[PDB]
Amino acid sequence: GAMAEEQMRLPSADVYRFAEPDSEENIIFEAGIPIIKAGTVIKLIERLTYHMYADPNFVRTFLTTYRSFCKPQELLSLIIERFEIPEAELKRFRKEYIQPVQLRVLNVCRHWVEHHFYDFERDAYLLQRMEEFIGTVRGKAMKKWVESITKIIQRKKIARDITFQSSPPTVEWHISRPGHIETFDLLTLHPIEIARQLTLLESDLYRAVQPSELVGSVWTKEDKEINSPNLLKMIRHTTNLTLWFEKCIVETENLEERVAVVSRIIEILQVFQELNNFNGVLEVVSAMNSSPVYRLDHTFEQIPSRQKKILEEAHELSEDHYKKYLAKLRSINPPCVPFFGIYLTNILKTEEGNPEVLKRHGKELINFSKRRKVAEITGEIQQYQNQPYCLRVESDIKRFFENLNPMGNSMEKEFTDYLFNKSLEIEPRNPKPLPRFPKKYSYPLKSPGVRPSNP
Ligand SMILES: COC1=C(OC)Cc2c(nc(C)nc2N[C@H](C)c2ccc(-c3ccccc3CO)s2)C1
Repeated sequence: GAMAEEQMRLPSADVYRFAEPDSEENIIFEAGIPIIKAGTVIKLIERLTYHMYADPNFVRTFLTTYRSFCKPQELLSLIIERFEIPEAELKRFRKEYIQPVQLRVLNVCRHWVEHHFYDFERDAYLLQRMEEFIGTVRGKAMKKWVESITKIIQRKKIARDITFQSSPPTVEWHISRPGHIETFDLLTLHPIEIARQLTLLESDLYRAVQPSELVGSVWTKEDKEINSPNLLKMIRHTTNLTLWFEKCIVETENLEERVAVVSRIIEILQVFQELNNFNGVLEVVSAMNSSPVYRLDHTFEQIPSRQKKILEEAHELSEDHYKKYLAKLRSINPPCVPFFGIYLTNILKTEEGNPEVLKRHGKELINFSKRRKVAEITGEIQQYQNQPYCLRVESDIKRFFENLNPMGNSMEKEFTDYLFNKSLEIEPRNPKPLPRFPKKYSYPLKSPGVRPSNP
């Protein structure tokens, strides 16, 4: 009948793999555009280039997350296989099936090269594969798609190899003067300017992270450096700044000097708060909560009450699954640098909390809802990625913070053991006595404060 007339108009299974019937054994949906829960890769590709309607949500999310279940080489071949459909009925079949599916495939190619060129930048063979495919396309409406895609391939070819709206404030200095990079340090640089330069650095690092770097826990795999470079730069910066804060504290063995170091780092946090760099606030909080620093009760004692409160209120941002942090983040306007660590925590819970596959009628379907959920979290990341700061770069201070290496030649575990042993040395556990230590700093320790220029 008329049901068979639709299917028999389409190609049979012996000549074409992307036209088998929709069923409980190959595809599952969660009225309008149906949201695909799970399915085999063949059925996911079919829906990615479906003839009845455009699915821009599915295209975006598929291309962001497909590497967790399908290689780029495998994907390119499957969309070419979808494209090469075997041929009044012929004229209607060309009208309603061949032309729209071929239009949808090229839209996927256009999206792929525009938004995920790094695949083609990684694999040289994948690019010349993609260009050869687009080269062999002859059609009426198909010509401007070929020009539009090859336009973008040229834009990314040249891309392979700052302006302010308002007047940015004066770069502030303290002990170290412009150019004297050998004297640059925590207490010698201006605290305001340390916060500004770290925020600019972290903002740039936040903005460079792409969605695919976070999918499938690929930053903790054998192939992490090419799959997740910007992500790894962000994580490593945080590691290096946090351990550097801890090192500055615990290697200051004189109590009164250590109090000054801690107080200065609290001031850096205060300026991060003014800038809405929440990444920076929680790096300071992490450093202050770490095993070596948190146990220094004698250092805590001499911190002014108002600074104590600032740290205590900053910690409380993290309590109850970051409730107050999330409310603070929604309440502010740009520019900001969101706390990056929460996205990794929630992505890991989603990855670990949902299975790779779903069984239905004794066959393993790919869990696409798992990928979309991860992609929804990366969507939140992206909405804070176009927020430039009205702040002037200082190249020497930037370079200093970009090249932090507190661990030196040590391993992380080894260095954090050293930090804790150093903590025990400077403030021994009770009932052992507290020894006095000599001063290490020859310059004045009084801070210049966090109020900028223009009295
Ligand atoms: C549940 O356990 C809690 C924590 O675990 C580590 C931390 C924490 C908790 N409640 C609050 C309000 N604030 C906390 N941390 C903030 C950031 C800090 C206040 C002061 C700090 C400090 C700094 C330098 C030297 C010494 C100390 C402290 O002896 S660190 C509760």
